[PDB]
Amino acid sequence: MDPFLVLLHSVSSSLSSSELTELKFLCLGRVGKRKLERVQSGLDLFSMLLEQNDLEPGHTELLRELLASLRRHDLLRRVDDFEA
Amino acid sequence: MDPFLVLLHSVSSSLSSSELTELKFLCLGRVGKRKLERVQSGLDLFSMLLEQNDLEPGHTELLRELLASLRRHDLLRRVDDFEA
Amino acid sequence: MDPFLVLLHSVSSSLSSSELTELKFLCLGRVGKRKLERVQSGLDLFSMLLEQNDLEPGHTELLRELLASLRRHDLLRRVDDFEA
Amino acid sequence: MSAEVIHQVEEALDTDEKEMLLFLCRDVAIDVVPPNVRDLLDILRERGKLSVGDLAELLYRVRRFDLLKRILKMDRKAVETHLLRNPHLVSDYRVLMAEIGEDLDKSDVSSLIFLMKDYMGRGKISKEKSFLDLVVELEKLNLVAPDQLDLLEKCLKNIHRIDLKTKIQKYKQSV
Amino acid sequence: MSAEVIHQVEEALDTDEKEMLLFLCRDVAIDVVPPNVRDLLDILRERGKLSVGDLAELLYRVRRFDLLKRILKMDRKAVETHLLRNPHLVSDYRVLMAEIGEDLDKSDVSSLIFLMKDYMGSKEKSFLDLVVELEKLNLVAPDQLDLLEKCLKNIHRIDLKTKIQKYKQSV
Amino acid sequence: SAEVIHQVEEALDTDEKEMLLFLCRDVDVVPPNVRDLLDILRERGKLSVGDLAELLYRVRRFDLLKRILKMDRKAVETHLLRNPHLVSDYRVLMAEIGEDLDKSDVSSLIFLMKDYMGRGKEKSFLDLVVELEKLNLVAPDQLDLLEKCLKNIHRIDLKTKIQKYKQSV
Amino acid sequence: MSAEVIHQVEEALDTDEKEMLLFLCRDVAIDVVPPNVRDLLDILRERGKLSVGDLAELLYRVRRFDLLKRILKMDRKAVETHLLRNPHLVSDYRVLMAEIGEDLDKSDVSSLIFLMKDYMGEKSFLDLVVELEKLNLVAPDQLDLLEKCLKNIHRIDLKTKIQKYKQSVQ
Amino acid sequence: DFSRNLYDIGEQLDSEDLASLKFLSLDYIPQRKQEPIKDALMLFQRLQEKRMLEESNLSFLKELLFRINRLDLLITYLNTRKEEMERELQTPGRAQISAYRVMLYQISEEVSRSELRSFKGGLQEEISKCKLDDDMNLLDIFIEMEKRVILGEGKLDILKRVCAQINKSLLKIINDYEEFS
Amino acid sequence: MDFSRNLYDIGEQLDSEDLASLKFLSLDYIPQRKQEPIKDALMLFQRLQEKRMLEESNLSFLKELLFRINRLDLLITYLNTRKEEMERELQTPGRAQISAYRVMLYQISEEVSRSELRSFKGGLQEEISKCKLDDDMNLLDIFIEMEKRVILGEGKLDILKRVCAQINKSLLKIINDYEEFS
Amino acid sequence: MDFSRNLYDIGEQLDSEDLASLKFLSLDYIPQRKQEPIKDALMLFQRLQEKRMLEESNLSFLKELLFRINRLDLLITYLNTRKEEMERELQTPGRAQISAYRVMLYQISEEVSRSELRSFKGGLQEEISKCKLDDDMNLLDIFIEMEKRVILGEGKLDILKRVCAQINKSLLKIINDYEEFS
Repeated sequence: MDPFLVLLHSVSSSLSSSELTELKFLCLGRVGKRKLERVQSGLDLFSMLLEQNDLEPGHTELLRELLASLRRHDLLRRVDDFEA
Repeated sequence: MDPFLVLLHSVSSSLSSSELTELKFLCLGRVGKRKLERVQSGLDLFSMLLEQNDLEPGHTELLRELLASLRRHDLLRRVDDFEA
Repeated sequence: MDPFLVLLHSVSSSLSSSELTELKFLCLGRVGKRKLERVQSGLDLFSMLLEQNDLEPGHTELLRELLASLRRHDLLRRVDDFEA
Repeated sequence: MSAEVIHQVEEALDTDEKEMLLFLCRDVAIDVVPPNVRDLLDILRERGKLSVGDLAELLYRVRRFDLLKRILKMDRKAVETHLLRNPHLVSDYRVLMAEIGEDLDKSDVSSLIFLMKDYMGRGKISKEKSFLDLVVELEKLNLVAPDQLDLLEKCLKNIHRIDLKTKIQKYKQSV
Repeated sequence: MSAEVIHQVEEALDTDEKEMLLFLCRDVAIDVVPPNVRDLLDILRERGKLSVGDLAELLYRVRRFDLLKRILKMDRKAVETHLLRNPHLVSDYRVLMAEIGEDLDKSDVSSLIFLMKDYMGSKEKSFLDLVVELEKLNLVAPDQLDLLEKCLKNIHRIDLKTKIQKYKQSV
Repeated sequence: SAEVIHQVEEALDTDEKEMLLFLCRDVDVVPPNVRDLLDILRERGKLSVGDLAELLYRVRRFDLLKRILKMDRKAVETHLLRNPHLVSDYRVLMAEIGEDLDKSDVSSLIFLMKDYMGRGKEKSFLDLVVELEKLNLVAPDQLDLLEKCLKNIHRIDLKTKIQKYKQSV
Repeated sequence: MSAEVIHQVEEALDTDEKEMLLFLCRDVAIDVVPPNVRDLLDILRERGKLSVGDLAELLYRVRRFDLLKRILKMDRKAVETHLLRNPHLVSDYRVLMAEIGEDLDKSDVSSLIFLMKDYMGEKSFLDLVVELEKLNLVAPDQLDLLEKCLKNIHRIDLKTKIQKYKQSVQ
Repeated sequence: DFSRNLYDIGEQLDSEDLASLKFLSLDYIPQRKQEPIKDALMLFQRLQEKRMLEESNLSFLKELLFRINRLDLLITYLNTRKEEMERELQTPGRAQISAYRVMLYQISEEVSRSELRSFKGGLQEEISKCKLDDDMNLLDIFIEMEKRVILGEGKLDILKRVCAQINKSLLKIINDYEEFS
Repeated sequence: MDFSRNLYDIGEQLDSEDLASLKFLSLDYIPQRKQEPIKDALMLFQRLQEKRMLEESNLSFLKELLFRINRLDLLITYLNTRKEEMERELQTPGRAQISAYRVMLYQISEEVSRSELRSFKGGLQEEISKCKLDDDMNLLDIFIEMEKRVILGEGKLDILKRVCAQINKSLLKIINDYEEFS
Repeated sequence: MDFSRNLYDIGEQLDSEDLASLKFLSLDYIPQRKQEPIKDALMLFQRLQEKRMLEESNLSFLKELLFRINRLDLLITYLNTRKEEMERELQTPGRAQISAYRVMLYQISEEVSRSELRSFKGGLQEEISKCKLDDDMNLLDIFIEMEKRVILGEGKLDILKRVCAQINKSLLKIINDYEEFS
């Protein structure tokens, strides 16, 4: 939904380039190499993930564990507060 | 969120610049010079080594041998704890 | 070869700043000043020397000859055991 | 079923996946070559070779599972069962070629076309290409075939990509 | 050995290869200038010059081997032996020109036309059209190849000059 | 004021001529030449400078209105209120809609409408309204099929225009 | 000389070549205007104006030396010498017009059409020239309306050609 | 003496300026007639057709050239100054172009490439993926939004919210336009 | 002797940056609409050939252009002209087909480093505010953009001096040397 | 098929600095315009193949290039040539396809330190006049720029001698050796 999209955009807008390539490597298996080659922003990678419907408001645990692996507890807390 | 991928990420996150340079020199036999020119973090080197199939989750003797030279017992402990 | 590279790393790991400067002064004849300018470790010098083919896995007499100027018989015995 | 769903599917695909779909559909419609996706879908609908199951299988192969629920109101389980209980619309050789082409970036297609510059032309590869176009060009020259893959395997091994060689070995062992 | 394989041949070939086929068949149809490929093939069939061997040779020149394996059910070695024994229809001059035009990219044809503007009068103008225009003015002929060789040598492309000299040494 | 018809028709365009023919379709074989309309209107007595001015204002060629008829937009607009019955407003609405679709939109429309239409081909939007009238499904009162087909190609402002016209009358 | 030669010549030409030849033969076709180039050739043959030298002249004026060598067994030098000795059927004004029209671009000719539409009441330069001649604005003796128009479009090169022709004829 | 001046003006407008003028002339030129336009001369002739641009009346062209912020052509050929143009445009009765197009064009100017990608990445629900194409200009996105009656004169909510999500500066322009209106 | 061959050899020695500089220097004699599709020196040479400014008999413009971008190698390798001859020819008044304004702007563009470039771009916001803040804009493009909005002109040089004085001082010397002519 | 594999594997073992050195060493056989898009050894190999100087049976130029930049492991591993075998071939006249001027310039380039580079820039700044004051440019770019302005010509070496003598002495030794060769 629109709140989900704006939340995704907000969380993507606050990622560093080092964290960006870290996330790009972290999702090597799910997405092919060619698609990851042309990714320049976190929002684009999020849309690519959503294309396979593994990431969605009905099941967002993957994003939770991704943020946990990123060691960014603030973003995880914001995501948890989103549905509340 | 593959366990092998997250373990490789955690291992690469704890390296330093001098250790990375030493690792780059050590793996000069397999990886070419031009490819090794552009690496900046151990994550890229691990991803590149994943292509030659010498470093795979099934057999991780190469990682143990590489970490033995660096004399980092904590990372070797993490590696052997991952298998169990 | 892998044993040759690991031996070279091991022997380069025990060098010091004064030893590095002495080795650079001794080896200044082989290569230009620019090639010997930004070298900061013995490992970099060994990587540089591997280009000119003067240091090869088949014959390592130049390595022991260079190390003899440093009066480090332990490294000489280590390389002798390696080539055995 | 109708043309409305075909139009909706056509307008929901970017230019990248259109080429993938065209390459995937070459085996089914080999009499003529369609320029765009709309013409190809219209031809298969008119010939009667296109149905709900065929579109579901194509969307499963192109890895766009969301459109299956959004348009066809189906999940991955339904298309998986349909593939299990029905003959394949596309030969496994085509999907293997697509899977290989998915993992090759722009920095490796240049190496491939440089290595295989002798067999094919030089002015044809000057324009920006992708691995699918190179496969098409090789198939025109009768170098790569569903039952003949030694040359491609050797070429992939020469660029030091062992995993794709293992994938080719797995496919050949399957057949 | 029927009249429908011609339609399949027309359908399979794209316009990019159809232009090369038209250029290759230009010399034999010295009095007719068909706009399409289907009518040219029909003219060849009616004249009687077109045959199974002729069609196989023509499709082999365009480098479309899948059509030989599919429609004519012939291999490359069989058609090569046929060419070696049965004298060819299209001259070596035309196939040499096609080979030369294949390797010239878009950035070099513009330089060539700029150089040769003094002899005649990123728009898509392929080398085949330029060589046809030069043939119109009676400058490039299987007897006279000095101009093309000199122009190719003057734009830093020497392997094509080697190809031209090899062709000259052949005759 | 009699031979100026040739001057008027010689300054028009092919698509402009097609739009003019579609507008005059309300009033048999379609005459490509306007002289048949000239004779028919002169026999009817309907032909007038005002009618030609109204037609030119409809087809949006004000330069010819000033050059030939020596009148501005204000004069023809005022004369319109006298009796705006030369062309039905349905035709005007159809022409206005047809002036707002590019090649891609008309291609999508013809592809969608080919579902239950026989394979007659390159044509414009104004060349399909005539086909639908031949099938007699776009009536001046009901346009449900047209609106349904138009909503699918994601053009909602024209749907609102249809709704406004329908509610106006 | 014979019907089959001219038939082959008409068959081997191109539509642009046919249109250029039809324009170039406007001066001699003042009495009758053949819509088709074959009709024009037949009219020339019936009046005796279609000779070997004349046919060589027309073929040389359209730059088709391949047909000259393949049919008439003549080269450029022979037909040039014949032109030097024998009188020219078509005035060089038409040759100049054709040469100017062969070099202008489609965008350039569109801009020229836009500029010159004020005087007059898709279209190639030859069409513009013949339509202007129908309106009697440009003639083989007056060329200011063409020289100034060409200078206005920043193509000053062809002004040199026009002035060279004007000086040469006088 | 007049057509030559128009040709000179039309010989110094590149593709970007042509697209900007084409967008600015959407109300007075229907969409169908806009596609064949490929140069300034065609647009000038088409505007001449609708009798709103003649030798005697040059106001529309003057303000159109002033809107895209190209005063060089105003001062050189048309022989006018910026101050008098501003004074004329200050009068509410001499503005042929509505404030909607001006506001959208200013928003288009203020957005860079990264912000353009940000816009393209936050509206997948509205516009189809095929219509995005990852290379369309911002004006094309705006006209596509206008087609689906998503962004009207009275409907500025979605533009405002995507602005607030992307950039604060564009909100200033939007709200000052609203305050003026 | 082949004029076309010499022109092609001259054009083969110029990269993209020199091509952009050549395009900017000759902006007066070719309008911007014709200047959009120029991607290599051959098209520019043809465009100059159209306007009777470059031909076999008259080479007085190509030599000046190659001299202004300091490509003195081509002036002697192909056109067979020494530096002193060109300097003497340009010294004589009436033979300078390019106004001093363009060459002055080009010299200011050449005499600015990357840090000075970014400082100039940052300081330009005082008057023209900001159109778009992408750093990819070269100094020549920025100069053209400022010239479009009559911010900077032949008689209007106050903005350039004001911005330049905040960065360097030799630019003021160049501007004063140019002003000495008036 | 073997030759293409050998060329690709050789090109896979060349970094950016070696690519720049190879590009500089072959300015004579590659025009300036065609050299800008080159970003890897493969494009350079293709360009050399086009000129018909690197063929399956003609490998002399590749050996010379790999020997000039002092990379002998590649020579012994793939082309199977030792140092002495190549040295004897290069010693005899007539087989050297690289001008002694270019190799002398490269040898001077190798033996210059960073502080010496800064002093080198400072010494001859009187002519360039602060156009290349940025310190991120290596010596090869400076040499190319000096070649553009006909300062450092084949027969014009006074500037180089003066600057090198002002900076150091070994550079003058190399220059004198090159002069003695001629």
